[PDB]
Amino acid sequence: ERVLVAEQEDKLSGASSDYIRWAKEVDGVGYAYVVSEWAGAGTVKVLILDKNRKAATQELIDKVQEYIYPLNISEGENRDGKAPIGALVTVVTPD
Amino acid sequence: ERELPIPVFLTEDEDSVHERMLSNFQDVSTLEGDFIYDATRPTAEQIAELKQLGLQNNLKIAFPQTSYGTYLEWLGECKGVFKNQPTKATGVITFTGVQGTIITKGTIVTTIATDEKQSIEFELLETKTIGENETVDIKAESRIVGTIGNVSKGSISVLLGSISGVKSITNKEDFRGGTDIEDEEHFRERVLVAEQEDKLSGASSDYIRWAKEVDGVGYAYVVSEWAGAGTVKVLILDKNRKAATQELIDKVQEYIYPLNISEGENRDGKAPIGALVTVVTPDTLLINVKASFIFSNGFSEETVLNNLKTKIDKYLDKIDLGGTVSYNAIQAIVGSMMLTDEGIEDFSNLTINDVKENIKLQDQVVGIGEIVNE
Amino acid sequence: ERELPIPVFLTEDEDSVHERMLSNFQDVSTLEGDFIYDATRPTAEQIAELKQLGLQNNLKIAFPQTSYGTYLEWLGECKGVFKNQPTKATGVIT
Amino acid sequence: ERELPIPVFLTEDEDSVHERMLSNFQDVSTLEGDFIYDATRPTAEQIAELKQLGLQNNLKIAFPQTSYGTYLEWLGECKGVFKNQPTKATGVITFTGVQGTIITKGTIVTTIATDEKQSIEFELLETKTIGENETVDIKAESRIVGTIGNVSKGSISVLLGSISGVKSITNKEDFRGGTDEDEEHFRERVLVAEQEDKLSGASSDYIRWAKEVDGVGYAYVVSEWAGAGTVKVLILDKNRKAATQELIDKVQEYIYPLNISEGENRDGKAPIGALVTVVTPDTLLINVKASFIFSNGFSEETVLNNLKTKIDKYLDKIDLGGTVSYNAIQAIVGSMMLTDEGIEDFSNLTINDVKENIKLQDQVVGIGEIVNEVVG
Amino acid sequence: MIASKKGKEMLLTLSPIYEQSIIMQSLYEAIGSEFDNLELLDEEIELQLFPQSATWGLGFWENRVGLITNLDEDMETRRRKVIAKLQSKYIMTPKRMSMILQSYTGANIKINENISPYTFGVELTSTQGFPKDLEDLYKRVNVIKPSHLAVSYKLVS
Amino acid sequence: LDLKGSFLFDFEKGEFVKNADGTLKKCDKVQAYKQWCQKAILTPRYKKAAYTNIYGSEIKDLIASNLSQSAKELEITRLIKETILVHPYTKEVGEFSFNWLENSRLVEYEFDVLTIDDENIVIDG
Amino acid sequence: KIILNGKYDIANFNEGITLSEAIDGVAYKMDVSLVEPKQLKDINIKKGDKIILIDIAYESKKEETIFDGVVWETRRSEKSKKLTLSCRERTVYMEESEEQYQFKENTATQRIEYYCKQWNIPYYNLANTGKKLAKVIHKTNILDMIKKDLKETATKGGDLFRVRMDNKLKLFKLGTNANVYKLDSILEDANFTSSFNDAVTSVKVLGKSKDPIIGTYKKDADKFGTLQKIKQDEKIKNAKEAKKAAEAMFNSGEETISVDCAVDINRIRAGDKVSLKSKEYYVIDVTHTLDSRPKMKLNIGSLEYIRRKFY
Repeated sequence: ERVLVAEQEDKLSGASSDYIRWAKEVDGVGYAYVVSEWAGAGTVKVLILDKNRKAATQELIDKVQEYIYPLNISEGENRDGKAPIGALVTVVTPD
Repeated sequence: ERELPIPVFLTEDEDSVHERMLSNFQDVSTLEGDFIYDATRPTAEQIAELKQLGLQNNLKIAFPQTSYGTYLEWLGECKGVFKNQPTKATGVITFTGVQGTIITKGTIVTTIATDEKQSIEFELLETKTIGENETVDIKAESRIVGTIGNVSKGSISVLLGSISGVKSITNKEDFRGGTDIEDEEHFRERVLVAEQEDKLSGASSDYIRWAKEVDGVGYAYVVSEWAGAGTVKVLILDKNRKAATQELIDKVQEYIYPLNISEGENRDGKAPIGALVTVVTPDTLLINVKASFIFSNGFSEETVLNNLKTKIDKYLDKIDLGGTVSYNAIQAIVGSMMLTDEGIEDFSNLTINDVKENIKLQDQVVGIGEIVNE
Repeated sequence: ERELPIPVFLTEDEDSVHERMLSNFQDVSTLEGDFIYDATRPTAEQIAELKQLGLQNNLKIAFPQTSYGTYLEWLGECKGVFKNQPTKATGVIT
Repeated sequence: ERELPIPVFLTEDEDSVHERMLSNFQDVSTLEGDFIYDATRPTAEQIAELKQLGLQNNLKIAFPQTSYGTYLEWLGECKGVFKNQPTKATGVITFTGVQGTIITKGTIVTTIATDEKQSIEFELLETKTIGENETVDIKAESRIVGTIGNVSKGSISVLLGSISGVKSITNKEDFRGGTDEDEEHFRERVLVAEQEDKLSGASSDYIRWAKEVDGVGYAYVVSEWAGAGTVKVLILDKNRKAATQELIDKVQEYIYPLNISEGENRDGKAPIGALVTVVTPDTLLINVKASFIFSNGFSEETVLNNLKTKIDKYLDKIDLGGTVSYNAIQAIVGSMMLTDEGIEDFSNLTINDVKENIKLQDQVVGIGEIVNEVVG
Repeated sequence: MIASKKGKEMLLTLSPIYEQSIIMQSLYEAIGSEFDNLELLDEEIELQLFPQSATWGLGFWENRVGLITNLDEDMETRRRKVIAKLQSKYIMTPKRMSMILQSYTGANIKINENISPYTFGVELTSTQGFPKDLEDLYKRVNVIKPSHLAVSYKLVS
Repeated sequence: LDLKGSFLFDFEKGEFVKNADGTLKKCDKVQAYKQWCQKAILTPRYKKAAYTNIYGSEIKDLIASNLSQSAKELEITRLIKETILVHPYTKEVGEFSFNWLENSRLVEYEFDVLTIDDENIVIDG
Repeated sequence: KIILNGKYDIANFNEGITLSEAIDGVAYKMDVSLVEPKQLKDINIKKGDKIILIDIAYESKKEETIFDGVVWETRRSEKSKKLTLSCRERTVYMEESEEQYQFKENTATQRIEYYCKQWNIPYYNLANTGKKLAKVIHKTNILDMIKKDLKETATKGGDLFRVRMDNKLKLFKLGTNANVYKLDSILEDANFTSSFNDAVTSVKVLGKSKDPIIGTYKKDADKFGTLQKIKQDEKIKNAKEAKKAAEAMFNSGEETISVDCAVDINRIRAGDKVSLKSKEYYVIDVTHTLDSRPKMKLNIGSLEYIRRKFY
């Protein structure tokens, strides 16, 4: 089933729409918003609201972060997240 | 279409297998009609038949090149391609009858049957009443999905179940849609394209794909980090491989990388975030081929010249931005017109831009020039 | 797992193959237990067995919709998908 | 064999004949066992037997569609067709024994007769002596015509008599000279020989005769190529190539046999006085010379072999007396450049050191040698 | 006596009269040889259905993926090229890019995620070293990388 | 009916009899029938996978059985009769005789009767 | 073996079942006889209950629904508590519901679809009978209308079609059964009957409607004699229609076999193509009787006689 699921044709560039879709794919994410080059160097912010429009919890933030952009990669590892190479991504929630 | 170059040992002749079997026997007659020959020959027949029809077929249907049935569909699924299903035909029926007559959904109206043709059935999609004009327009679809449902105007003129008050019916416009099942050859072509195409995202090839997705442009070229890291140049041309209009450049820009900005939709184009994409029309060298063309019977000189021009134009896609135009390759194309019997019998004195040497592009694209017959 | 369609040739009957083999004989007797039958029948039986088992297994492992084991692992490697590997149980002992 | 229709009279029933005989009697009793019945019934029975057997056999042998044996042979002789006669098996037999022993012609040696099988008799065709070496070889022939004989290698082991000093007689190789003709095959030969016309040996007739021989694709004729009514027969095989020497000999023997002895005459399709010879056109070899430059890591031999195959495929399209398109061969070479199949560049493209379309004349064209110039 | 395994099995499947029959023994020896060859051919066919064990079917696989078929090249190099071509159809995340390049080269790779604004670093490691020519790796990286990014390289033994 | 012949197989030697030409010695319909009868008698049932359940006998399995002497005689008669009678050419098989020569070592006879051994009525109207 | 009813399983009460059908019959008929003690009396089987008989099919030896209909009538004896049913599939509803419809020129399949759509009858994908029928006005039962247009479709060269219900209405062509069973192996007794009872050697068409179409198309006049009929139908409004109607009427008289089988072939039905000896015949009628020993009786005939009589 994993092999047969990996059959997407396009919409893989990590645009604002692509990042919004990736954030929505994670359970618990109600709404998602993106800031392009919030810190320059192609950085991407991901402002997320939970299902009830509230501030996303830290656990949900970590889940979305790992889904889109893992941070625990070791020396002999590379990111498997949805973010392509060179796209620095961080997940944020509003105050 | 592509054929599988199967090894020879896997395609042995029946006689070869029979001879290899007969080689073992030493002290027995092996002539036709004898026990040994007549008993081994059916076995050789069966071995050859199994080898060919079993092993060759089983090997070749496993690949997209020589797969026909559900195996081709499964391979296309494995590489993310789905066969195009047939579709209904659709249109509108102009009823005619007494006002107040109620025509209901699900009613069937058909074309005129004949001794030759079965009537093509159409089902109304709506319930309506005849208006003050003693007419009413009701949508309908062909019950049978396919190109047969795309009948002409004025042909749907027979009501199946008599309804009191309906005087006559007709279709003002030809019914449209009605796609049939996609042919195996087109599905194989699309599956092979998906197989051989990289289908990356963010790379130059997908940028060219996004450019081609926009109408107007025929061809496009891309330069990575043209102005340092983070910069992209998209270089587009029209259907004729000539300079693209500024409106077309703006179209491709807004498709890939809108220069205008908004708080939520920063650019929201096909390009990745962080890119700096510039859409322009390139410098375009024009390559004109001049030769003594001799044309075959039944073919027009201008049509053959235009076809050769289009083929050379297709070859220009293989020529990269700043690449080298090959005199030998253009000779190959011109003579491939002859090898394919495409209206050229002989050619000579072949020159490109009045020279017989390969031409290096100085970081310009190459546009298709005129093909001149001496 | 999707059910595998099989070509008609790969599911041929043993008796049909033997009849096809024996169709060419018209002078010598082809009765069961006869020498022609002795020469021909085991060939037909082996043909049917191989054609029904080995070729159908090849067809099954060809595609990811029906492959299994190392074959399915390789077909995952075609599009760069790896199956999650196991780990040893860990903890503390007093 | 066609089923024979029979007249109703020849298949009359015995009881019907007896009833016809007895119809005229009305005063004397005609009961079974009566004297009138005694006089009449055997006549009717003999009439029925003769009428059903002898006359129907005569009708059967009358026509070639149902005749047999000597009758069918005679009906073949009506239109001059003879059935092939059998031949005695022939070969060589090795002998071993005392050197002083002498073996004469006409000596009889046979196979090993058993309960299951009878002995096949053979006769020696030569007289020899064992004086020089202990082993000698003698030609021999079967005394019985037909496929009987043609025995295996060591079948011959028995000598009917006893010759002084002979240690062993063993045949070395199987005999091959034996042959039997089938009645139905001869009948088919008789019924095939029924052509009405188109037998004059014109150009069309010779072309048809050449085409009748298997392996002949196309045939052409030259009238009086050497004068005196001589005829040439230029033939192409099924694939437009030059006909092989074996095929040439087959067509020659079919149309115009050359191995006729003193007591023989030509049975070929060529009529009397028409001298016929079978010829094939020459196969031109197109050697390609160019300064090939190959891609990175590509084997020159493999790429040149692929180009050779492609050019040979193109040349197979060309017929006898066709035109070899040099300008087309340029694009044949350049197709690999377009597809990037190893060839990086080429120059000085020539065919046998020619840069123009060559016209074949009494020639077919085949692939020559692909040579890289490697010009310094 | 029969030498082929399948020949012996097929002979034993018949009536026991053929213990001394040289004729039937030779016949079923030949038939068993044919069936042994067919079984080996079937196993070989099972190899051809995949790109990893493609063998002479690697030509079919290369024709499928559009790569240039060249027999003189190393079989392992052709396998690596085919695998890298096949794996290029999804997001260019560091894991996917690293495994694609590793499969193509066959040497271990770690993508650095370079500090500079729009560059990504690639570091190679091979215990057996490398040849002096590795340009095709750079060609594939340029073709496969995102358009707006640059690239840098370093190699280690 | 159209039964056909076969090739001889000398069971004494266990090899096909071949003429001097090398071809196997063809035999008549009745000869092939007798060869088939002997082969079927010698072929055990259910054990040689090349054959169906119809072909073969079970005489060898009867040796290890515990049935009495007369019971074994009846079993032998039944087995031989059933094995032979499957052939279409067979009309009747019988007239079985037994001779327990030693204490427990047996010799038995039987007669096989062909379809051609039948007797035909002579009459016509 | 299994009699579902609505909820229960009354296979534990039935003395016997008899599945009977005719080629021109109203419906597939199942007549199941039961004993009615307190247990069966409690559930109170009424007319209109839905019976489904399930038994091991002959083809694959799997339990399959061989009958799916409704109880059309219940008859209860009181002295002996034997409840007897006579089940019918839902084509019996069509044979009782009268309705008037006016039809233009069209095919039988379209008319059947119109009937099902009007009366909300589920139906599978109906086979295209192909033949084009003349305009008519009908008044008889819905099954009567369907049979009439199918008869007019058999005339004009169309194939012989028969309508059977099952769960959803099916248009069953006669010679299209999956398995052509051979009854000679289980032939308890057969009755080969031949006759000139319904032989038609000639037909003199006298068209009541214009294209003045009149003709005679005698087919075997020399052999059986001029056994002549007169076809005077308004629906024949064409010369080719007249010729095809004539050709769809000639036959050598009644030629049927009253076959009795010692084993019940479970899936046989009216119109199926079945073999006896080398020949092949179409089932005019079948009467299974699933007593303690399954049994079957068949009446089969040639295509020509069936077309002449039932069409």
